[PDB]
Amino acid sequence: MAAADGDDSLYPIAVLIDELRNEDVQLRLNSIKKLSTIALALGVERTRSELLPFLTDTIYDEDEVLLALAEQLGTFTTLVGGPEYVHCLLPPLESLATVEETVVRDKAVESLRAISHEHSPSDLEAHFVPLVKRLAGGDWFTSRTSACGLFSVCYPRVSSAVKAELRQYFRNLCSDDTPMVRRAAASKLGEFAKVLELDNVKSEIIPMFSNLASDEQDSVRLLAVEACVNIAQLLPQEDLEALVMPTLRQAAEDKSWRVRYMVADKFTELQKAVGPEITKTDLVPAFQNLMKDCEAEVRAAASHKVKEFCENLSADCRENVIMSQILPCIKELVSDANQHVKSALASVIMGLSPILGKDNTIEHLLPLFLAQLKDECPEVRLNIISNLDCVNEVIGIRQLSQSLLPAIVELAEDAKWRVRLAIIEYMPLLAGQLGVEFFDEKLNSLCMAWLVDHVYAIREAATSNLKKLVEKFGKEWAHATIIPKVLAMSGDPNYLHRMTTLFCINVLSEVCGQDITTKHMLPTVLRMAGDPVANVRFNVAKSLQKIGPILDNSTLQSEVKPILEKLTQDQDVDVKYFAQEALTVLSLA
Amino acid sequence: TPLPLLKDVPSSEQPELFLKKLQQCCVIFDFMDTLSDLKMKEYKRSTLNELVDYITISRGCLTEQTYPEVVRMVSCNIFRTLPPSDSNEFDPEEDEPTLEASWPHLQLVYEFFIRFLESQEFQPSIAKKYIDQKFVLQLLELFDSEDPRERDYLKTVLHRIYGKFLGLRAFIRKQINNIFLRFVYETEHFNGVAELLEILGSIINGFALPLKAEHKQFLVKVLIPLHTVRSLSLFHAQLAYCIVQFLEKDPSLTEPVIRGLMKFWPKTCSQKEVMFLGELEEILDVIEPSQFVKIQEPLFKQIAKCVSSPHFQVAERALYYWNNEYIMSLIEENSNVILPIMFSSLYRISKEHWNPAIVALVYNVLKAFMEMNSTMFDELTATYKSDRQREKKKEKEREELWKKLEDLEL
Amino acid sequence: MDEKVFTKELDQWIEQLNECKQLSESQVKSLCEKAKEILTKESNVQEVRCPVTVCGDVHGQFHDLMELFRIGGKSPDTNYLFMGDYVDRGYYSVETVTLLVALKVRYRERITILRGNHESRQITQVYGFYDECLRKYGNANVWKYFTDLFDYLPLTALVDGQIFCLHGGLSPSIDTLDHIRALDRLQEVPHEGPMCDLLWSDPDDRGGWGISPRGAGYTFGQDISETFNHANGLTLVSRAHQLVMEGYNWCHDRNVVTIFSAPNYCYRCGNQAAIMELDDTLKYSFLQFDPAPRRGEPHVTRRTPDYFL
Ligand SMILES: [Mn+2]
Ligand SMILES: [Mn+2]
Repeated sequence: MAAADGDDSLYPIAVLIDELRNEDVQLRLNSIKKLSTIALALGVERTRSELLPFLTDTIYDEDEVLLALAEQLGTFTTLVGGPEYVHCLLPPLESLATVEETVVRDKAVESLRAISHEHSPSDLEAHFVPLVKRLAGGDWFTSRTSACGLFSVCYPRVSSAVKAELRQYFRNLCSDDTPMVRRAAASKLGEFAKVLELDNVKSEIIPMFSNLASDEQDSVRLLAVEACVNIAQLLPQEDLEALVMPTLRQAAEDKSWRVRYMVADKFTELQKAVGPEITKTDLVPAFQNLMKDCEAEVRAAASHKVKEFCENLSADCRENVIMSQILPCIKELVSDANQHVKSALASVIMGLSPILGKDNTIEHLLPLFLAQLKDECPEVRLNIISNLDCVNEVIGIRQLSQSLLPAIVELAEDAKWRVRLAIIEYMPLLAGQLGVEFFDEKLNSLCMAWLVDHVYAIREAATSNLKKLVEKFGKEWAHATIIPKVLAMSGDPNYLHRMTTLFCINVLSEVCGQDITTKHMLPTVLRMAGDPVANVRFNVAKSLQKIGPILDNSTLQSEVKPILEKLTQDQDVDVKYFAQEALTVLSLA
Repeated sequence: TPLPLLKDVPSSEQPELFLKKLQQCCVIFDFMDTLSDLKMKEYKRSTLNELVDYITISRGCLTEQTYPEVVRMVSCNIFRTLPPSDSNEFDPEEDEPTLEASWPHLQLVYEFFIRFLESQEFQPSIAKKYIDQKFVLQLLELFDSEDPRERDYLKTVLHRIYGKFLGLRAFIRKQINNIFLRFVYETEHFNGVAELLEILGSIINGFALPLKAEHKQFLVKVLIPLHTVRSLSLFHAQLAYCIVQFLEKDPSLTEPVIRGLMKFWPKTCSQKEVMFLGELEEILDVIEPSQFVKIQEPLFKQIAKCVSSPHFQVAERALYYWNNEYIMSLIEENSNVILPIMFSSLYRISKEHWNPAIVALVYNVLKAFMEMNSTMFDELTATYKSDRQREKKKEKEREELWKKLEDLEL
Repeated sequence: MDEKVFTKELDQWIEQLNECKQLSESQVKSLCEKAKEILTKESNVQEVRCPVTVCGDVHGQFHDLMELFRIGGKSPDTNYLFMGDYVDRGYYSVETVTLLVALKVRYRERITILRGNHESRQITQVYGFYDECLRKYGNANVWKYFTDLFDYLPLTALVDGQIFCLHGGLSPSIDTLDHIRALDRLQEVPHEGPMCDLLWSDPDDRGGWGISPRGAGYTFGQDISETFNHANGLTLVSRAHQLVMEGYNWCHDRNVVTIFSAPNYCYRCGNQAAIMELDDTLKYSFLQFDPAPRRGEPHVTRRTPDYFL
């Protein structure tokens, strides 16, 4: 039997409950994962009055089905009756918020934060808020560390009478005896302070934050200084010097390297969120100290922020600050012992070129760029080559050819192939800016030599570089310089270098034009169609398919069709497949 | 300040020279730089050799005025923030640990400390003012040291503090609980878990007959969830020792222990599963019959799944249970309850397992279930495929059911 | 018509696997079935014709295999010949072995995958490949499919009648290549005998047959290597199975060469990897390479506990 319209069904619920709390772990886990089709087959009435009280009282089994059920009930607002009945989901989830396993209570607090907005202020102050009080007052740490994440989702939509209750409750959660929940409180410090009124973020959030920032365990001090960014985003620049700054000054020169690393990693975030004048007064010596730190991780984190910090200084003093206080520490950092520090500094150092000025980067920055170019570590070398376009824009192209071009030509054949790849990827800019005469005399040899590199990735990069050089200089220059050597590679006794000819023809038919690709490149492919290696043969088929749309139909029918037909009758299967596919795509068979 | 030896000075200037020597030993040298201040490191090393051995025998040199100086000395030497580790995992049989390099001094300082608490003239009522809660908090923080020699010395030092000062015992245990809970449920990054478990193994060994509810909560809520972490191969023996000792003191606690080991049974780590089987053999070796029967049904369902696992290591470790005579005897007493749990599993692995060694072991286990409690075996092989039709029709019933549930939602 | 649509299916599978995205259980099952169909027609001594790139152990280091393809070239443009040890110890054994099997099925004559000591049920179960399949698939079906397919992998390979490629080393129960061709490899690797020794033996400075510290296989000296070479008409024995800090290592007076294609083995050893390119006329080239630059480190999340299944 069926219903008139009501979701209510005569479906036996026994055969449904005979799988949720029955069978092995996998079957009941799948039933809980699918606990939504059964809620639709039962109906809103029967789901609220016959399946939810079920799940409320069945404290059973391992944490996997518990996690699945929490995630499922996170989306059960409509299946129980809408915003009117969501309060029936709060009991089961509450039990899931006290579970020992972290993932279960985390999914539970996620589901609670999701359905928190589905309540009205009456339902919040009548069902959710008491649930928060119950969870944050439990005997075990799991309930408290899970309840620490319920304050921000129900604080703004409740009355002005439970505000002090919840505030002092969160304060009690901060002054907890176990560090486990103290860590979560320090984490949610900022998240709860952003939803608080200004009259409360400076009278009760600031003392709590300072207390957490001077705790016995650095493990919570690091989260305190992390939430400092969100906290200082609320107080005006007049109160900071009295409320946020005293904790920051001691956190900068703290005994533990972890909170110092957190200070250095969020240094520019603080710089922007707290103000520019005070950074001129306070944060510049702090940066000088962090870049001269005894720990190496802190030095690396500080060097990573050099560029974005220096370009975010005040506009008037910047030229004096970076030259008289920041640049000496940078000169010290290039000769560091730790390779991570040097690499992180080289990854951002060239960004200081437009801030300093052409003469300043020539006199003060170019020797350091050179030194990092001749560095022994490959990562710092790659990072310093990465940002060469910035330097080339600041200084002159002629000046770059005078100072840094020999180093680039040397790194063109570096031991590690990714440095060579960086040089190849910077080749088109250098060619376009230096001109075809200088390129043909100097840099053409490197671009043609990369085509027979041992690493295949370098050969692919050179293949693409050929097309880019054509896009820079012209298909006429391509026919004059590039095409002869590319076709000469067709006689290499190594099939790996022989397929590079086909790859070059493929990438060059897009830019050389129908005439050039018909009179110079097509004969080479059609001759290579009889190569002994099957790889070269199916690559000939693929290359013909690639270059097809560039020739006129007479050439496809007169010279390409017989070659593809003869390749379809080869002994290898892959060459036959590719020749037949080329015939089909080119619309020839 | 070049000071002479205590054997080259009279007895009147002996305590003030002893104190002055500890003041000099409060100077820390840089051992990461191998060539820096070579001669003065040798001076401090020799001076530390004078300080040790001197404090060993009853001699009255441990006056109250020396208590704060020796505490400040060892506090300046060992207390520090540990540097970051370039690794996130550790392999005992392959990966190698990073040493501290200041050991040529730290060892002597640690040796000085462990002998100062072990001194015959040591007075705890006076020393408790300086070995306070803030001191041990840093001391337990030092347990994350990557140097195993330092972890062994901190093991003995913490054991000595726990044994001498009874007023700190509650704080020590609570801090170890805090360390273990963070290690399990937050970040798994602690090198001193095995040493702390050895300390707790001695502490649990020295518990009272009226077992406090605090220690029962410690066993259920902390020791059992410690079985879940991946680095269980670094302290499985110590954790098993703590569990067995808890059951040797209170056999009634074997119910929450068993349920916990199967609530956290390894499903994606086979080596961890073999360790659980090895630990469970120890629990079953120190089990009582009245406590065995209380969990014999879900337990033997787990071993029924373990003997039926396609992993040859887990199958071997679970089938080797039938070689231990005591746990055999418990099977012989309750065969009519656990033989139907095992029967379908053994008969399936008598046909589907890939390892010929495993299919030979299950044959031997089946021969045991035939020699003992035959009627159970005969009326189970008679009701074999009859029950197999029952489970097969139950499966297709669930499948067509779920097909109809998906038909209704459409 | 079905062959073309399965070609599209295989190309889609390869494209998906090329970004460390595993296949479905049914996809893996069908791939393993047709891989069995292909490999059953291959001899224990697999006749491979040059040119080809010989690679050593990979050991589930998927991104390092991507780096290997960056070095030696992409298939099917570059012919490859792997010598076992695709799974275990690495973090992505499933993706690696699935990509290699899919490339073998799609390109039959382009690559040839051999059997290593880690393509056994026992070793995959002890070193964690079975556990990896358990995490990535939820059951032991995929592990069963792959271990059943492993029985079909050829034992050795013969490049141009001169290069003898195999995972382990020589065996005292083996004299000629016909003895290897006569074996029945369609079984789990035994604990001793010719099949077990060919996948577990190691070269050594110790002259004559010795006792292998691994437990299985033997240790052979240079005299045994040159005797086998002069008896079988081979100029070099290519092998893997052993770690090499240089990436490749000559031994027994250029009679044996070990090739290890797993850079920074187990992410700890800090070793270089290498591959051996053999041109159209057997001109050896050794390409060494470092581990691939791993991606950025995202915020570490709370991993799922091991009792979740
Ligand atoms: Mn091997
Ligand atoms: Mn290996």
